[PDB]
Amino acid sequence: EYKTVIPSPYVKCCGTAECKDKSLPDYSCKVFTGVYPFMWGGAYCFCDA
Amino acid sequence: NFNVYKATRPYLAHCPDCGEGHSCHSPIALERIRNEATDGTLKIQVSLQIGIK
Amino acid sequence: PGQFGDIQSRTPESKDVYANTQLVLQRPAAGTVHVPYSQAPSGFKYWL
Amino acid sequence: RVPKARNPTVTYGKNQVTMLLYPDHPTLLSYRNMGQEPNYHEEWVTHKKEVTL
Amino acid sequence: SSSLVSESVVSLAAGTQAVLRCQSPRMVWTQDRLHDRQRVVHWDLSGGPGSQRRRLVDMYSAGEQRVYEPRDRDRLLLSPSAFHDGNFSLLIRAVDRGDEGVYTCNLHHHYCHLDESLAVRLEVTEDPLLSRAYWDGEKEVLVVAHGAPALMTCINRAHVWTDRHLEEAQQVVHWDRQLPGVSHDRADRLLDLYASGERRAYGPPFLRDRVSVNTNAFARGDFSLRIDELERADEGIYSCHLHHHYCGLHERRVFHLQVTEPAFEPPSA
Amino acid sequence: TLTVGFTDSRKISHTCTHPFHHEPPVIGRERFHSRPQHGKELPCSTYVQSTAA
Amino acid sequence: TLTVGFTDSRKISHTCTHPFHHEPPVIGRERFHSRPQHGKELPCSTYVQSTAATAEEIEVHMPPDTPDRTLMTQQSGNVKITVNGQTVRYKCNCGGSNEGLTTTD
Ligand SMILES: *[C@@H]1O[C@H](CO)[C@@H](O)[C@H](O)[C@H]1NC(C)=O
Repeated sequence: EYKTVIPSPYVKCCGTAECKDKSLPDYSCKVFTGVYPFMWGGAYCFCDA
Repeated sequence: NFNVYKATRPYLAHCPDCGEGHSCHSPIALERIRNEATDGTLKIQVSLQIGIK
Repeated sequence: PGQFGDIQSRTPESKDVYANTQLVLQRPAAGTVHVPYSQAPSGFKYWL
Repeated sequence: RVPKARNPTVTYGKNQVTMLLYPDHPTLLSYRNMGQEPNYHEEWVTHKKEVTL
Repeated sequence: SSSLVSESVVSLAAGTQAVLRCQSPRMVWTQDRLHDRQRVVHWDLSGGPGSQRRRLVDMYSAGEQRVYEPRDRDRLLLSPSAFHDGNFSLLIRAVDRGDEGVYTCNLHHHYCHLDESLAVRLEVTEDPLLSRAYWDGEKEVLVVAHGAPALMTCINRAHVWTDRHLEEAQQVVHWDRQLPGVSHDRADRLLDLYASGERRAYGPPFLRDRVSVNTNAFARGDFSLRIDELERADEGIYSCHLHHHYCGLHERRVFHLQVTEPAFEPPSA
Repeated sequence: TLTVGFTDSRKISHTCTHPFHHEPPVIGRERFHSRPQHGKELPCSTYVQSTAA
Repeated sequence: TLTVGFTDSRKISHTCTHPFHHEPPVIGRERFHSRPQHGKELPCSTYVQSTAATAEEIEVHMPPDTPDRTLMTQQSGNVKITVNGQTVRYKCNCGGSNEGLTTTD
């Protein structure tokens, strides 16, 4: 049986994140723009887009 | 005496149903569930912790 | 992917391993912090 | 809300496809042409089947 | 009867893309009904300007009060059904000398993000004949004999705080256009933005192709319209209307869109 | 079925039943069971908690 | 599908559910229900209740930030920052210290 290790997502608020090329099996990285994440008290990031 | 929880808290999360259909932020949002034991024992990673006061 | 042998190791304690499990990440939903992913289910667990 | 579904695996061939498909609950499948006839078919599926088209 | 938020005139050049700004942190909401009906009561204790405030007790809507001091448990009590009639009064079973100071009753609604508070100063005497309740001009002051109970009244019977349907379901943002020379009320509906996410556009294809709002508009509380390839039919008086009929929020922003002044424009207000 | 029930002031559990073939309909083309996290958005019809009808 | 529930000390019950297709794997050659008093003995895999377990590890590290808007009231056109005995970072775009991290009011 395999195990899908997914760590905590890197939310870069007011900036653009960059993927680092590692040597891991089925290593997958993707930067999604325009995220507006919500926590208990509203948006976690100060910037809107 | 099994004091392996010196740096712990409950780690509240966002469950897709708190009851009543729609989703909520719950203390018991289960994050991982493994069932590879062939005798049907479900092993559930729950967001909170037990036992330690 | 999705077939018997998607993950192969040489010995029960081999630290390196070969894997072809077809991980494809999708764009997360509006205002929710989570990592949605699409995955071919375990070839071993369904194979049985 | 409604679920999405797991994108399936595809194997190819000369003038044909073979689609290996993975469900989790009873799900639907449909296929058609784009010509003067639709030549329509559809199918309920429940287990890890592969189909040829 | 809608309150104005802010008024501006916007002049931009023909051939450019218009951005009609409409932003509000108080219109933020998401598709889910995640604890929308959540209010909180909390009583705070202070002792003048040169001491640090301490939260004493809090309580969620439809829930039970939480006390922070183990001695004060079963001693500081709110009515468990406080939220049904808006009777948020606090009954303290027995007062002592250490309880002297100003107590503030705070109501907060997390959906409208409203907070309302009033203060009452409690002073504990030893003689019962000095005990009185008076209004000093801006807050109630309660003089209480030692060991007697004190009912500090905090009553706010506004519809947002009482236990009633309390489900919105229909906040709507309207984008309106008042054409040059054309009077108001017979204005063409341009955009309807429903809290559920649905938008409704009206008019011929020449108008519908150019009017859009970002898909997370109400999620971020930013309803700015981006209109590509500005035509003369876009000039006019635009109005963004946020309507929360339940919370009594009815606000609009009005925009006089003129086409002139490419880089020389004075941004009004 | 459908069974309603309550307990008396004089500690008597009243329970009234009725036949009612309850099958909530599908939405889209996937016979699912509960709301997942990831999923599309399709229009359905619900009730509300209001009384002023 | 699966559900966990518990009731607070403020006596509020909470149920988080999850769509999961629990299906028992078959053992042997009889799709039985509950094991009888008279059985044949077949090996199988279960969980044991060992507390101090070796080599199954999770990474414990620091939390992210805790945003909240309820801790801000209007002190006659001002922003009062109640902290409730913690550390909070504020941010805006008006006059004064438009960003910064305070510790008390
Ligand atoms: C508020 O509740 C208390 C009991 O908790 C009661 O004594 C009091 O009369 C109530 N207030 C009013 C205005 O009835």
